Amino acid sequence: NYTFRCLQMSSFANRSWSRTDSVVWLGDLQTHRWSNDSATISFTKPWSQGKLSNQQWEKLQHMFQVYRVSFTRDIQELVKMMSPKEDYPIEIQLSAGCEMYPGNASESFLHVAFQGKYVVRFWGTSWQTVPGAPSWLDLPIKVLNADQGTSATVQMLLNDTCPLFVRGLLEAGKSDLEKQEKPVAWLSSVPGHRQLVCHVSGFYPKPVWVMWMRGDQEQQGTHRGDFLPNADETWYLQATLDVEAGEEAGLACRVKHSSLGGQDIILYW
Amino acid sequence: QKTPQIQVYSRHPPENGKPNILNCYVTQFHPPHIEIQMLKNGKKIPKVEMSDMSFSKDWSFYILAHTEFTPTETDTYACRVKHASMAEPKTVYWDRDM
Ligand SMILES: CCCCCCCC/C=C\CCCCCCCCCCCCCC(=O)N[C@@H](CO[C@@H]1O[C@H](CO)[C@H](O)[C@H](OS(=O)(=O)O)[C@H]1O)[C@H](O)/C=C/CCCCCCCCCCCCC
Ligand SMILES: *[C@@H]1O[C@H](CO)[C@@H](O)[C@H](O)[C@H]1NC(C)=O
Ligand SMILES: *[C@@H]1O[C@H](CO)[C@@H](O)[C@H](O)[C@H]1NC(C)=O
Ligand SMILES: *[C@@H]1O[C@H](CO)[C@@H](O)[C@H](O)[C@H]1NC(C)=O
Repeated sequence: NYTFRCLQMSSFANRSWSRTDSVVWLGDLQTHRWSNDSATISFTKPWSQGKLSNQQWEKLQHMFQVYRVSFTRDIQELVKMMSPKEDYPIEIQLSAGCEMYPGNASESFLHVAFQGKYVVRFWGTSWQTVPGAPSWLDLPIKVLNADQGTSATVQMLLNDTCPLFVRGLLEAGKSDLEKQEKPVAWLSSVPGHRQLVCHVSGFYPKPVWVMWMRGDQEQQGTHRGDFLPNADETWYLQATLDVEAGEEAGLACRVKHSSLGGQDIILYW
Repeated sequence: QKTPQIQVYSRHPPENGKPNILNCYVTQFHPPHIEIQMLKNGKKIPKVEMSDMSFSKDWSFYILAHTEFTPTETDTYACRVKHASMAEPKTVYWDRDM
């Protein structure tokens, strides 16, 4: 039930400067990186080769190495031929991969952003511009669609290569994907009102429950912030409650998480 | 063009005198070209590590910097970000709590 994302980031400053850097994710765990100054893709997990042989992995890498060069050349040529007539700088982002649904068929995707906006996808057997994209973009897409070889390769990669590779990843990365890491929590406040803050860090996987409580009564005015990453791929979340002077006494932060085994953290102000 | 947002927070409960890791999570900026420093008493910390830049489902970029630090009652910590969307570097101070 994981989404596998190959995230490519390409910047074209002028005719003589571009770089392309990619990162690859299974769920919220990073499996690969490929920086512009490396010839080869790096594994960021022990299990990033999945169930592929050294030989199968080399052939797949080779295909991407050819791609990176061709993509760079093709974009610059397309821009040179287009509107508003060679328009550096150019920013392109590409998001490709597959969503696994145990029991059924994976769903694949290849989406492309240009100058920060989603404009193009590969759909079925060809490229298409998406509603509201700049109309001129229809022209390079028509051009791209004349390339039968590339369309056959993209269909292979999305329909076959991606779910086969990912299935292997899921099996080979099982222990990391199912790791439990425990939250640790601490309290602070900023100030007649004050905001109590419960900081919760180091948990994995992502799903958590954090509430300010008074005894068994949930304080529903509790506000949870965004999930913020730790360097070690665990998570951080804060939960705040606005209280009046004097109300703090008898409140606690309570956290539930899969890793705790039903033993909640309860920290009383 | 989009302005970076900056959150600064600790890996473990900040206790004065105890080695910890301070994070600076920078998001929502565009274009991806960015410079990020973490500061102790206004001075660049040379041991800052940078995760790989990535982007979210909604196309916005993000990156995480982090550094070993020992919080104390006399040291301030900050993350300073330079980006074409801002005339000045944006500096956000650790709130000493996060
Ligand atoms: C994808 C899931 C697979 C799982 C693998 C997991 C491991 C991943 C690890 C790292 C991944 C790195 C991130 C990359 C993200 C995936 C990108 C998908 C695109 C791959 C396309 C592969 C095909 C390819 O390289 N095409 C290239 C080579 O074409 C070939 O050229 C040959 C001569 O040079 C021949 O013409 C050949 O024809 S044939 O008859 O001889 O066969 C033909 O197939 C082709 O040049 C590249 C095309 C670019 C496709 C990308 C289009 C981007 C969207 C366009 C928007 C443009 C907007 C701006 C325009 C001004
Ligand atoms: C292209 O752009 C880069 C900015 O990223 C800059 O170093 C340079 O001025 C340009 N390259 C040349 C020398 O034309
Ligand atoms: C990115 O790598 C390509 C392919 O080797 C190289 O030609 C290009 O100069 C690199 N870009 C930068 C900015 O180093
Ligand atoms: C890949 O899947 C699409 C439907 O999602 C289909 O139209 C296309 O024919 C498929 N290609 C191959 C080679 O299986």
